[PDB]
Amino acid sequence: ATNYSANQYEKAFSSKYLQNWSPTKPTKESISSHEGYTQIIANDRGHLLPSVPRSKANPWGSFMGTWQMPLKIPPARVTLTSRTTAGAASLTKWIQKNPDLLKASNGLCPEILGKP
Amino acid sequence: MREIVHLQAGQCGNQIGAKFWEVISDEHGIDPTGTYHGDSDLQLERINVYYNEATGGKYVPRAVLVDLEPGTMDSVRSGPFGQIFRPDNFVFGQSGAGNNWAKGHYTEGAELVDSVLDVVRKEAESCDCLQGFQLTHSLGGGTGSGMGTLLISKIREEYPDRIMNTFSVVPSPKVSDTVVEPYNATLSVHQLVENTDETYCIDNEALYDICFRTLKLTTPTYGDLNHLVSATMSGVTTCLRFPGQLNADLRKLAVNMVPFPRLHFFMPGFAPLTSRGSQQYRALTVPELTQQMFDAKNMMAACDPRHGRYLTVAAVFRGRMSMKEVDEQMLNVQNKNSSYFVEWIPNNVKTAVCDIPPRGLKMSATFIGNSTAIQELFKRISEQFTAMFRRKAFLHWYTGEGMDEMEFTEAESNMNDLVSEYQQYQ
Amino acid sequence: MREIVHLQAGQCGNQIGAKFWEVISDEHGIDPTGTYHGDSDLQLERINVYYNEATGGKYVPRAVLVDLEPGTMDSVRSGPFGQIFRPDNFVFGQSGAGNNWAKGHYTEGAELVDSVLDVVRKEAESCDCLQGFQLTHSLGGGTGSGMGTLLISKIREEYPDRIMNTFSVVPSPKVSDTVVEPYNATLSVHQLVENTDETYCIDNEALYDICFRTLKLTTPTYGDLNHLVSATMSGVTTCLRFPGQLNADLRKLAVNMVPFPRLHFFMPGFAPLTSRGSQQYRALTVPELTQQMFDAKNMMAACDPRHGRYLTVAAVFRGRMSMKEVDEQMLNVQNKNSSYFVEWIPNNVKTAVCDIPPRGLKMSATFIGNSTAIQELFKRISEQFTAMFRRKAFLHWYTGEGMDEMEFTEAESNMNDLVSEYQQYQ
Amino acid sequence: MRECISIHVGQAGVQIGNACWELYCLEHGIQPDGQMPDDSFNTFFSETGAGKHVPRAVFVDLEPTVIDEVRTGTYRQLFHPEQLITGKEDAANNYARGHYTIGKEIIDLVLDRIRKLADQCTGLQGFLVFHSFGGGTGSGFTSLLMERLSVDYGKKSKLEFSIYPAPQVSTAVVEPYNSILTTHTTLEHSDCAFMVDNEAIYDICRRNLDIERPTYTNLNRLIGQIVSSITASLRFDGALNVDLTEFQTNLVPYPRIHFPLATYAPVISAEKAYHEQLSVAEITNACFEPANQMVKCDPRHGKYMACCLLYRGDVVPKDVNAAIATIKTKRTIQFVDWCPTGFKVGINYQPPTVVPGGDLAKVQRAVCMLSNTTAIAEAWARLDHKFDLMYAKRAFVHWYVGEGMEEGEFSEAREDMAALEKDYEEVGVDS
Amino acid sequence: PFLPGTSFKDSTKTAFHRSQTLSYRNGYAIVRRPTVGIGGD
Amino acid sequence: LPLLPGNSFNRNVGKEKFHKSQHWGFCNNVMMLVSDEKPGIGGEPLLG
Ligand SMILES: Nc1nc2c(ncn2[C@@H]2O[C@H](COP(=O)(O)OP(=O)(O)OP(=O)(O)O)[C@@H](O)[C@H]2O)c(=O)[nH]1
Ligand SMILES: Nc1nc2c(ncn2[C@@H]2O[C@H](COP(=O)(O)OP(=O)(O)O)[C@@H](O)[C@H]2O)c(=O)[nH]1
Ligand SMILES: Nc1nc2c(ncn2[C@@H]2O[C@H](COP(=O)(O)OP(=O)(O)O)[C@@H](O)[C@H]2O)c(=O)[nH]1
Ligand SMILES: [Mg+2]
Repeated sequence: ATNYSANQYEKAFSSKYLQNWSPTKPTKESISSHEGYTQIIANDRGHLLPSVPRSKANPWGSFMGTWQMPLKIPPARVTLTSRTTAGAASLTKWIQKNPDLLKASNGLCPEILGKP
Repeated sequence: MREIVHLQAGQCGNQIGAKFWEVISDEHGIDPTGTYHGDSDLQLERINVYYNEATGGKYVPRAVLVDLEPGTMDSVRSGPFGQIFRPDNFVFGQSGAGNNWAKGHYTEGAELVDSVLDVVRKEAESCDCLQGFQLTHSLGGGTGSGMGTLLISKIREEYPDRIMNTFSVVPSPKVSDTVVEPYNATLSVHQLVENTDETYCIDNEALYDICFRTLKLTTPTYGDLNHLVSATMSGVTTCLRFPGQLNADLRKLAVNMVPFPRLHFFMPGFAPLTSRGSQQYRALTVPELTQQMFDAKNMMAACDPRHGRYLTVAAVFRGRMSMKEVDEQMLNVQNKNSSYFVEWIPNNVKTAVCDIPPRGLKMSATFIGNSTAIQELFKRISEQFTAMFRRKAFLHWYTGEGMDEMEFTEAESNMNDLVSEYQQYQ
Repeated sequence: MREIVHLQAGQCGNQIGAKFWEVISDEHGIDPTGTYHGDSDLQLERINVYYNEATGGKYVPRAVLVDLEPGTMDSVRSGPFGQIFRPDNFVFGQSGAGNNWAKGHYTEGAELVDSVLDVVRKEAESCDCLQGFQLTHSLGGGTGSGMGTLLISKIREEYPDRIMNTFSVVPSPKVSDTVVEPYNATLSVHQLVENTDETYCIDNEALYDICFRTLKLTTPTYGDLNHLVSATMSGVTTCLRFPGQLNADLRKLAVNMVPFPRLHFFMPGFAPLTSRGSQQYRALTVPELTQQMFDAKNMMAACDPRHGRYLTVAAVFRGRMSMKEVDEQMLNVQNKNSSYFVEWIPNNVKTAVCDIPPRGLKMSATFIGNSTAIQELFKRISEQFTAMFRRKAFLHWYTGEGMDEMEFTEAESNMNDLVSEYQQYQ
Repeated sequence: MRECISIHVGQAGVQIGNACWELYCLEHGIQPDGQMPDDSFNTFFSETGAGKHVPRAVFVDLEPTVIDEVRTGTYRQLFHPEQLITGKEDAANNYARGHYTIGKEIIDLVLDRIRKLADQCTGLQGFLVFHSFGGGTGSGFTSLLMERLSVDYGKKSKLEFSIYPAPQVSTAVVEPYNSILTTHTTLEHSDCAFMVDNEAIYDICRRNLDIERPTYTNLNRLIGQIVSSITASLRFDGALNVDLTEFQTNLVPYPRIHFPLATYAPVISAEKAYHEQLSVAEITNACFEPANQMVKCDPRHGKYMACCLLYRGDVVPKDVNAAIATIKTKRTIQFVDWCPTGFKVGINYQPPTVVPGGDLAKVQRAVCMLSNTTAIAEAWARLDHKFDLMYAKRAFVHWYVGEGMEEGEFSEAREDMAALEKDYEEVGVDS
Repeated sequence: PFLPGTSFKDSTKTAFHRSQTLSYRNGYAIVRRPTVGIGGD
Repeated sequence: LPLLPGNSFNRNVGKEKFHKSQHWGFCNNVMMLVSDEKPGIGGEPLLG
């Protein structure tokens, strides 16, 4: 679920160092310190209690298959440096048009950098 | 005169104890038969620390081996040095644990400790003045950490005024050999807080990283990992068996580190580990040996000392050399890192020297260090123990074995207070 | 006894460092295996400046090798003198910069600076009295200029009261290797003016002029180009390693050589460079050395000092050498050249003499020159930088790494302020 | 450890790869069985410990009749069996067939295999994709290939080698329809895309190599020599190295400008190679000659806006600088005003190798030029003309609409590169 | 001697293959001892 | 090679038949070594 840094051998256990060239799951750099025991929030079988807040996402996952991705996939390298104020607006609108691809488990996450 | 009774526990303890008894047999000159074939008289000066006397000049180790399954004891006996151990010292069981800490501590473990205490007491009463005990086990299992803390509890009542050292294999952040390893670790650390004199934390990340970054071995076997631990745990107690300029008993290394009874978790390290093909380039002098001690890459625990403050440091040396060349280096590391050494006490490095080096080597040292970076290991276990205990995951393997849920709330509340108490001394 | 730690960065920095360590080892009589095979005693009096001891009388260079692409790494290791470097000093990543200063300074070089700063600290704290650092790099690339300036800015913060020399290969006037070279060179000179004590400008076109006209070679490979600059580097610090009649180390020169902290851009030159045919027609004598030294052909940068004024002049002589002719000749050139020298500083020339000449050579000299004529190097790449920057071209490879567009405007505004203060000190 | 994954999509990509991998085996000393009779092969071959070498390339196509020659030919043992991906029915010179219907059942298996080669690699420089614009698989399935590869891999280099449609001669009717709609996908999902066309290589082989009738066998050898010249800096020791990331940065100044031209020099027969010397100056003016262009367009109408030179063999850096200083003084060669230093050079030591049955000669030195011009704007005014001239009456559009795409994409793809045509003159006008 | 003009050797070589003595294994940068030179020599 | 850390090699580079003897077991509800005559790993004798 959550990766934890070794804090001195973290360079030896990164993604590209372990030969994985796709984008990465995040790593927890800092650790919060608790205090006292923890309250119990679930049933014996694993059901959540009626009083605890519940997320509204899909309980199975957010993987998006071949036949479910958008037909016009936005690119992963987006720089609005030398473009006009209408062309860059069209590209960022094309980026914004499909929220399903951005928050998916695969999740092409563009990095919009610069100004037109 | 002063004898050390060795204890093993679990699969990890048996394979780390068979390697340790092989190394110090070669250090003292003992053949696999059990006789003596050595070179110098001074190896017979203090040989009763780890060996007994038998008829016909045979030396048997003073160790006990416990497990729930004889599968590891079959491999130990069939190994290279398995014929030296006493056949009565093996105490095995009929049913396994399953990395279930509840099984090893409550259900099956109650019927085996009364047989183990019958054997360790026979090895302890023979000594005229026993020095202390040792325990090598792992916290990721149901035998070494489940049943092994019953031996922690029961021996302490019988022998209160003795020093007890544990070489505990703490769970790893990224290996994760067991799904329920934060459940076993949290309950085992809660026992080790108030019922243990000294604790040495060993992590498998640091054992893999040392053997690749420094020793440059392509294929490290667990036998090689045990060799690094065995060289460390034999260099800690080297002053009891060889005479030097400034000796250090295990009690000496306990007085000058822990300032409070709740702070005894250490970070080991071994200095002269040099690369396989780079001994032509290295120069073997104690300033080069000192900077390899204090390097954060040489630590045997996955916790960076730079995130915290050095509380106290021990440095036991080995080899014939000069004294001001050692004391100057201890002064130099303190007066350059004023931000990593704690301010409310000076002089926080204890040094000692032994004369006889290890075989085939000139100089050696062993680093032991009390740091505030141990709170990082505990708070990483706490967040994994909390995240799995919120959703009642795997509780039917514990509640069905006869323990209340309040004990789970006790162990984290003891350990959260221990984390908070480490923080206020930083 | 005052050690200098060598730094190499980039493909060009490693190809210039390999020949530099070949000419020093030949000077001190160090064979490629690592031992010492010489005939004199003065070679081992001061050898710790660049070399560290090892077991069995082996000597290892005090150098680090940094490159994002390990392609040049393998060529250095497989060369004639590739087994003398320490195998742990090689620092390398997985992906290159690709002629991009943004990637080499912010994105690709950011996760390698921490790994190489460990090795820099290891070599620097092992010195009893560290004289300073020395860096070989080129502004032509992305890792020589990208993280080369990153290593400079971290070293200056860690060791402020030290000396640091940079031998930078600034871009060529006529034919440049990189299209994005004005972007890489303007953004690196701005990082150099506030963070460097002495800087030397080496031009490949000037090196082409030496091998074609002065030396009369037909096949000037990069090994022959790198031999000329390696002779200059050894000749600058010859008073540290070899005793002389008037000694002058790096701090001795730079005090006499830098009048204001923004005036540290020098131009080197080697005196005894003759062709094969011309050797039979020429006698080596002190006026011959000082005549070829001040010649604008011989100087190793693409700026003509006839168009400017000599601000300060340094000369370092070698060999068993007289003193009256040394003082007489560098006085006569000052009196004859009334206009090429500034008038508000009297006796612009600084003199140093070493006793031990290079092997096979009777006499030698080295020239260090500060002139107003070096500002035409800055003006040439500033107008090319502004020519590319107006049309907002080629910099979507720069602002796509997080860098803002205001960095280029402040880099040029610093650089136009730098050329404007060369003019009013002319 | 500087490894590149080759993608050969389409009949053109497979037939290019047959000559390309034949060249690589002789270059490193590999028999067709895959074994030996140095580790320079490590960028293309993976060492199986039994002594076998396996290429890190995939051969993907939609018809079985082009790859079944590979499975039975003389290189039947070198290639991995599972690296030759074969469909059932071809796209049949269609974009919508190769994009929406037939390209989607194989994109699972292709990205499965590419993931396995990416796991094997210890340092990845980029992907080389070979396709042709006028085909069906090269038009359709490659558009999905670049779009999916951007999702799986973020910023990895995507070098592309394309068979551009020739101006006057072509082998298809709906070829302009296929070639408009591939630009729109490849503007944003491709890093660099070299172009060659079959007509210009026909003129080179006719005039230079004294051979009247070439086939696809001896045009693929010329293309293989260009790919070998690019990669030779990664493989062999050189006095000045160039990586795949370098000329990606050095040839693309703007996000819509990623169309450089590839030319090779010298390329001569063995009878004339006896009689002509080949100096560095004599080979650096041949690539600048408009008659030796491998794309049918005259760069004298346009202006050079970036350049890249790759040298092989016995070459001296001093004579390189004298040659470039000479070509900068010609008034026929015109550069843009915002690029004063418009060159990038690379030097490698090993001379080019010769293959048996080849048409080229054994030459000590050669050059490969990657030049980016402005003269492509006439090559897209013509190609927009013939797309328009058959789109006015809405011909062949029932074939595209009926496979899964609506009519609006045709207006989108025409409008996008019409704005790009106004973009090329906007860059081309000097200040 | 060791001079720029004088230092030259005949290049009797045909193969210029480059070895890979620096690489990565698992997550670590390994420095292999050079068992061969340039071009399989 | 005097048993230094790192100066050791495996003994199982090409060995097969990695069996293991059941040296330890129960006989009449007491803990004993059931048989002294059991082979080491693959059938080899145990050091005499
Ligand atoms: N240079 C070169 N071009 C080729 C070669 N083979 C095919 N082509 C090009 O490919 C185009 C025709 O498309 P193909 O590649 O044959 O077919 P496809 O891409 O698989 O698409 P489909 O026809 O639907 O199967 C022609 O216009 C040629 O220019 C070749 O061997 N060399
Ligand atoms: N350092 C080291 N760790 C070991 C060795 N053998 C096992 N371990 C560790 O012990 C853990 C599993 O212990 P386990 O066999 O369940 O212990 P037991 O149940 O008490 O017998 C794993 O996480 C291993 O990392 C060894 O020889 N050396
Ligand atoms: N004098 C000299 N210059 C060199 C040498 N090697 C490369 N260069 C110069 O370095 C520039 C390119 O540097 P580059 O390799 O891209 O630097 P890097 O990418 O940071 O490693 C070119 O202009 C070359 O003229 C050499 O051996 N000697
Ligand atoms: Mg097809």
